[PDB]
Amino acid sequence: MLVDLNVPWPQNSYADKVTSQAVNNLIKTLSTLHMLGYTHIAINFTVNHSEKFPNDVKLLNPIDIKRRFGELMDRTGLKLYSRITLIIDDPSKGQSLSKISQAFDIVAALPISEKGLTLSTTNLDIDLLTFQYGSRLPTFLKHKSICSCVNRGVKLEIVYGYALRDVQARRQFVSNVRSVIRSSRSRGIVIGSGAMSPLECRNILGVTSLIKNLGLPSDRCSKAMGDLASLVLLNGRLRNKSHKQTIVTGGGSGNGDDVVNDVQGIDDVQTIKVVKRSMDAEQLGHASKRHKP
Amino acid sequence: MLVDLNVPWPQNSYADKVTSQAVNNLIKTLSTLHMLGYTHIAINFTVNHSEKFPNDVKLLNPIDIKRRFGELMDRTGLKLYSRITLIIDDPSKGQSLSKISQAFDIVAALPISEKGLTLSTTNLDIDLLTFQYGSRLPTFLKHKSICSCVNRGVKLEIVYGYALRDVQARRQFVSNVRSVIRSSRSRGIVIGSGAMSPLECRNILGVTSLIKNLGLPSDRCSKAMGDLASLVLLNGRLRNKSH
Amino acid sequence: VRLKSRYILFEIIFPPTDTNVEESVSKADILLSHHRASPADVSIKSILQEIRRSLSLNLGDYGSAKCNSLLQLKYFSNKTSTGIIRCHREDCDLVIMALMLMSKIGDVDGLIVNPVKVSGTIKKIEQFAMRRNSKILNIIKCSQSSHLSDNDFIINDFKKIGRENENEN
Amino acid sequence: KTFREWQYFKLSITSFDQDVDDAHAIDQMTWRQWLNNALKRSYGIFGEGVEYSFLHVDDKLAYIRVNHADKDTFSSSISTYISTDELVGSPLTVSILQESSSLRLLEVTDDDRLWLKKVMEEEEQ
Amino acid sequence: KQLQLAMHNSKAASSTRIFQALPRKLRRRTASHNVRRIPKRMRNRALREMRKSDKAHGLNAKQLYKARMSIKLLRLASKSTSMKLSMPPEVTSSNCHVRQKIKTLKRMIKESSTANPNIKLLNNRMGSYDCTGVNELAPIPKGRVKYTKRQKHFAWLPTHIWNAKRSHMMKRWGYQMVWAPTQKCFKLTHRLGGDTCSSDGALCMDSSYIGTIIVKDKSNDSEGDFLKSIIGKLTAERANLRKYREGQVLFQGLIYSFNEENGEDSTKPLGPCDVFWVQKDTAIIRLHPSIYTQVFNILLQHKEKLTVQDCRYSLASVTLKGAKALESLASCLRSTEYSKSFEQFKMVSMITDHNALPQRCTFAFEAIDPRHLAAPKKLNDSQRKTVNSDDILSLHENYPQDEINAVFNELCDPESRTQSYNNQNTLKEISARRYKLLTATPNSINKTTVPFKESDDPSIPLVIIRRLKTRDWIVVLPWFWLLPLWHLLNRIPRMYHIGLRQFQQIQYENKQLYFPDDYPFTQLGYIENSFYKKEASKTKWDRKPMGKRINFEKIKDIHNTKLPAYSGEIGDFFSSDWRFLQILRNGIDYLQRNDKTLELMDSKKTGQQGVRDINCVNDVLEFCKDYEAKTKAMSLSIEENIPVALCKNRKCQFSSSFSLTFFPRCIIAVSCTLLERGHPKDNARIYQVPEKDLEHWLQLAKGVYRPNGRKDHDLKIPLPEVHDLIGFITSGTYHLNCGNGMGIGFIDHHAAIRQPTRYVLIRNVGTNTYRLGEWSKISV
RNA sequence: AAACCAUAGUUAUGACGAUUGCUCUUUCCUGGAUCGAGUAACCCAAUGGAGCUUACUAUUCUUGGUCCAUGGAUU
RNA sequence: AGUCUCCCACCAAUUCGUAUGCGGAAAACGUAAUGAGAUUUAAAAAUAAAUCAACUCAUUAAGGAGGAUGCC
Repeated sequence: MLVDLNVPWPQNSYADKVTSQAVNNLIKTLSTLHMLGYTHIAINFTVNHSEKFPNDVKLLNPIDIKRRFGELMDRTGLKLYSRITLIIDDPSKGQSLSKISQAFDIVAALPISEKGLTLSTTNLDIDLLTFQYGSRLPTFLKHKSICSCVNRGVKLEIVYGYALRDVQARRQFVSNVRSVIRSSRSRGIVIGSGAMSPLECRNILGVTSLIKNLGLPSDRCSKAMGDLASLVLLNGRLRNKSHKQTIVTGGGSGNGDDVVNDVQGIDDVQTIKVVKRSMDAEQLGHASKRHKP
Repeated sequence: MLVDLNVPWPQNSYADKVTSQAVNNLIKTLSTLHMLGYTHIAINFTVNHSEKFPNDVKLLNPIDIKRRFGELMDRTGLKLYSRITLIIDDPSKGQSLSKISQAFDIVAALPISEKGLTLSTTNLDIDLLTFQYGSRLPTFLKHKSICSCVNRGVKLEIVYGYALRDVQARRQFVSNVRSVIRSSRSRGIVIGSGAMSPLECRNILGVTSLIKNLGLPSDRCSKAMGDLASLVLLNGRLRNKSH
Repeated sequence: VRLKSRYILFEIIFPPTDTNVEESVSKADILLSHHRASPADVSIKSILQEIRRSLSLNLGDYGSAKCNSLLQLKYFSNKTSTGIIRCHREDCDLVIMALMLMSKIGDVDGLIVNPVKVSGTIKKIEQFAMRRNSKILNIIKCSQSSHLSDNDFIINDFKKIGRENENEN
Repeated sequence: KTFREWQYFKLSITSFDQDVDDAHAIDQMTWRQWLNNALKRSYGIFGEGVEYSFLHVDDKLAYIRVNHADKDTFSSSISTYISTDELVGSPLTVSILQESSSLRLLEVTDDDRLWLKKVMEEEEQ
Repeated sequence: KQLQLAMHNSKAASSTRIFQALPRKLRRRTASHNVRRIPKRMRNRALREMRKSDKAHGLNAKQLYKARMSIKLLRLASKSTSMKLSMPPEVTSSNCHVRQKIKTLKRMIKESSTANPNIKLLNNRMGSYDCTGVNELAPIPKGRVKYTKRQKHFAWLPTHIWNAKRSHMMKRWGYQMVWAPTQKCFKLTHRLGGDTCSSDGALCMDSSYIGTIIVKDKSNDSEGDFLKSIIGKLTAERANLRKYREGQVLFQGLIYSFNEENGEDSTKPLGPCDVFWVQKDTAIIRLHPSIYTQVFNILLQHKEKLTVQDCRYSLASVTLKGAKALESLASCLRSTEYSKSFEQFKMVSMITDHNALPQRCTFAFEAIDPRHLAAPKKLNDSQRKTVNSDDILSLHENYPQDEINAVFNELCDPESRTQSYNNQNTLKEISARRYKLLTATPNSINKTTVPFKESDDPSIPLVIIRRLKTRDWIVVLPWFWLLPLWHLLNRIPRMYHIGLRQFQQIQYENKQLYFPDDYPFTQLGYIENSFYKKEASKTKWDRKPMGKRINFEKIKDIHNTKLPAYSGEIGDFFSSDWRFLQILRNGIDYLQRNDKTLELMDSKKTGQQGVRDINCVNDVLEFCKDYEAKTKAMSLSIEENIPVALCKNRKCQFSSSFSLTFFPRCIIAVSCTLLERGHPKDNARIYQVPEKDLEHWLQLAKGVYRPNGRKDHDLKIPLPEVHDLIGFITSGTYHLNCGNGMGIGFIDHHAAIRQPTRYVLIRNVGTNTYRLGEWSKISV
């Protein structure tokens, strides 16, 4: 496939509401990304761990994909997922990842301290680990504590939206990216695009050009926003649709029928799938020995 | 050894003589080049190929290498040579180079226009070719013109001097050097140095990188100031058997 | 794995480039004249600032950011202008380009920055510097009686730069 | 065994609005200031010597040929430059529609490709 | 614990001294901190033995072993601390005192089988005796019961339990010998055991594996004269001459196997030999183990007239190499009386360059138990330092003949060296004797070495000989005495022990051969070449995935013009194939029977009474291809295609008997040095230099320079035909004594005697690069 | 005052060119000639050796087997 | 590559004097035959748990002589 894992939802925190112009800009850039050839699109959210989440569990995500972007999915046939990223600065601050991981589909944490880096690599349920590439990374990246979290269900993300914004941030971007590929041995990495407008978007032939210049080869950079991000989506989606990756609430055969490929068919409010009873006990047990589909 | 073979001689034509301050500057810059590591050096000379060459067989090379610089060929081991840079613009005006062959060791050519450039590679007696990297080379030069001469015993030259004077000349130099490298498929390239002052000279182990990060393979950067520059000098000296 | 490095040993030559001097010609005098000390207006900060200036002009953002990630000035002496700089292995040529295309350090003018050797370990450039100083001292004490160079621009310096600032293991 | 000299592109985009896009870009002298500005912002004076040739510019679908050894430079800079109020108030951009190394692919109902085909072959001269 | 005493101690030094880290050959790593663990099989038996509760009253058939091993189990599990069986089993919780002391030890074993005869205990409290077989072979010496069980097929040397902890072992020829130590020693071996002058140490090798045969006549007349015939037949007429018998100088040469007993007879070389004559009717022979038996039984064909003792289990030897060798050996040897042969040994142990000494330097005397010294000690030699070349000439006239013979004859008699053990001391009683030196009567000496008794202590006969060809020292000693000496000899601060590979390297550097690997004209060298190395190489070759190894039959431009027989390389890929050399050279010679001009191939004449015509050289190559893999890979045949150079002259030769494998082709042994780049490995090929391009190779030898000033290397290398193959290289590596690559090998004899020059071309196996070289003969 | 000693020896193993193999493959006549792509992943010495325990080769370098596993043809 | 074992001084006997299915100087070492078990167990988590394979455990001194089962 072709997948983009980051499109910033315009909002500071749970404090202020969103103006309509930002939403129209989001629609325009979403249509542009579709025009470039992207099938599955994420939508990020940036909150800090040191702030209260609302008590009422229903309002833990205001994206509301099913009824904000219905017509765009009708025409373009796009698939939209929600996502959350949490700022981690100091542990022993409460607000565990129990309920916030319930409403969302992907949970990620970016650390900005030594304690944050220690906490967010061995003893968390996250699936994406990201840094802030427009500043100074908190620690020299140890060669052992990063390669020993890839073997769990965690991956690293590179956002190139910082390489097209200003002049001073480019140096930090280059240095931090070189450090990350050097320390992580370049095994599990995915690429997003924090574009704030249609001008900043790039296609598959114009995202590999930048990254190939910072050390990463071409085939790996193609696999970056390929099946790897699909596996990230799979881990994100197998957390509220199954117990321990053993009993999913999914559907049957036929192309585009999975737990990630099917978004409209599954009633997420009740997590059930009512389907036509077309397969019974008194029918021949083979593919072609029975002919009726 | 190291060979640098584009040190200019302060004289414009056959009329004027050399002053005192010019030779005083030349001696200082020669000493500096000797310090930086170079051992063999050649001295350039520019004419226009359309002027009245002295009729007598002497005083056509006013370098006077054996009286001047006699105290530098000893007390330090560097050796010196002589060359002339003819400028070719017209396909005529005679003065065939059978005359000045005996009075020099290296004969070069500096074509300016298309007719001159196609004449130079057609039939002359030069053993080296050079361009004006300062600005405005006649562009779109292709393998067709250069293949015939480089297949025979001819070499191309880079100067890198114009990269040190001003930014405006630097940009044109870096633009034209890429064209001349890619047109010849990295064959028969040597490096000189246009040192108009005892400040515009440089070492070796960096200029090789300056040519390597422009397109030349690292295997050829180590033979510019080396085997090829030695072979051209060897042939030029062995030409002296005319007598 | 472990990150590689390269160390560059750079000198500063102050050529006379002035008319009406008519110097003598001998291997001793040329070296003794070109190798005068630095006027002490240059510092450890001036060289770094100037080498950063010469990169973001002769190269762009992607040329001034692949070198500025790791570029530190370790040792520099004024009695003899030798200094040592450190950089990544794969991005050392760009620093050399910065070196040549840069003259007129700060306000001081008319000088040449000369990289003389590049090596991986730090233990070996020390031996190279010691051998270089020994070679210079030998060549300055052989042209004639040594004390005809009595001005002592450099003679008392090579011995006394032994390990005073070179204890950076 | 083999040698490659040129690399051919197919690149075209402008500001993603069409209300201002009616002010059509001039043929070449705006597709030449933009590229130089990009190759100067990204790489310095050394990023000026990239020699590129325009082959059959169009309304917007410009075609370019570049040296083999500058593919690293060119494609790295054109993809990271975004102008501002240069020729019009709307910033511009480029998207690389296609890349090739033979000039034998992706052309629709054209006569210009008859040139650049056989008369300008290597000719062994 | 006050630092004031530390300051007082350092007052015997500088203010703040600095100490170096240890040299890397004297460092060790920390082992575990918990006590050792027992095997489970020794735990279960002991547990079940203690848990068990307690018709001539013996009735002990096969139960004697059960009792005699239950006693050991009880003792072990009652003594050792590592034994952690369970909680109940204890010394007193179960009857251990009552058992095996008043139940088993005497009531059961003693009362069933009476002690067998031969209750002659020993003259020692350490098992030490002689194992010699008069006119017959001898078995393994008895010793510890556990470790004599593993020597059913491969014996042990006296020092095996010591070497096994510090080396890599192998198993060949009935011995478990030592191959190489466990550190890299390529350069140290050269500069401590080579012919350099930078030696400040020595190399000692335990060469006990070399047998020893003491043959002697029995006519009772000292003139003998029949052993002379046997020794002159056994080798060439060399080791029975005035130089070797009367002057009794050591001999080193080649030993044959005569069989003259009925009409037609011949001889076939076997290998090296060391023959030493004594009193004109006694001989000592030293042989490599492989050829030990074959010659021995030959002498047994005349034991009616001689007598032989297979004393290889009763005499041991050690070989010493280096400059400071005798200096180190002399630091661990003293005498009983005053003897001139120790005065000479004391004087000559101060040479440091043993090549100056004359042909003969035999020493022989009687030493004391070397365990008295407790530390190696110099010979107070620093006093005398004016040795000149005039006292050396005295060593050729002041030779103690009788004093050597008398001490020597205490080695060729089993009962004499049996008396040599008359009272061998245990370690504790020597310790007590040394302790008794703290209350001596002089009271102003403070001696450390124990005194020596006049008659209540043994005297060890000892012989030292010098080998000139190998340039080393033999020391010959009784077997069971070797271990006490060898323990001191390795406490010298700069003494190193070497294996067998280092011996090969040392003898390679000095331009000399090596019997196992480098004798392709002997019945066992041929086997080691074409049957033992080849399997070891092919087994690791064909057991790699294809493409991750060198392809042998797909190589381009090997020869100037290609014959379609062999697609790629010539001959076997894994060994120096001599059968192909014989067939190819013989066919090339026959192709010039009367048509001088050879010819390579005629384009498709035909395919093939089983006709095999001899028209083209491709036919010879396909004949060689046919003869292999279809005539000797499915059947057996033995022939020696490789003789050695003979003093006589039998060079030339010639539809009845024209086979290409019937006549041996003579060769010679050479050493080739490379004038330019190169690094000849094993099995590389040696070509003659073609008459064409001789000028080009001569010019390359003189030197061709680039305009720069260096040497010119990248030119057009011309190539020779396939019928220019004349030799092989059997050992080659970088030669440190000259700084350039060098190889040793063999070349066809008729090739060298027709060269107009002295150059050859060398190319490895699996490569097409031809390097130049020059060869010089080796007198072997 | 040392004992300092390695055919990689101290956190060095660099920058490039020219041929031949191997795997796949476009057209053909350990078979031969052509058209075009790959030669990876896991990783790196620090006094040495003998063992064991772990990591890897997803039409993305390669080689060999077994299956009372599944689908087809034999019969 | 490692949170792991053994060796790199000797012992005629307060030092593993240990003939123990076979190899080994030794090893948290290798391998052969017969046989049996998996929180209901000698034991693992609350390797296996249809068959074969895998995990773990129990038993088995060498040589030589005598008689017989099977085939020449």
